[PDB]
Amino acid sequence: HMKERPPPVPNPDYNSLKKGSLVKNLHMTEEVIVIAKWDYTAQQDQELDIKKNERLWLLDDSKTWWRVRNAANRTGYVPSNYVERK
Repeated sequence: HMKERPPPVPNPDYNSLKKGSLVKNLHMTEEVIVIAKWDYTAQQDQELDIKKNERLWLLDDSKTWWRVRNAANRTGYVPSNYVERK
């Protein structure tokens, strides 16, 4: 009938149009950390692959999607629905 799994991404709004923007050039002061409730797979190039119980450095969490950084100094996007700070 139907497998047992959570709903899809919370309507992602990081890209849709053909023309890109890219305006990264601002300072940020904060020391927060989030925790991925489960593991996810990088659906796009802007998104990041998170693991279960995986923690990262919270960068900017304003919209449905939050941005964090791993120990690899890498930064990506992830659905706040699959993540939960502690």
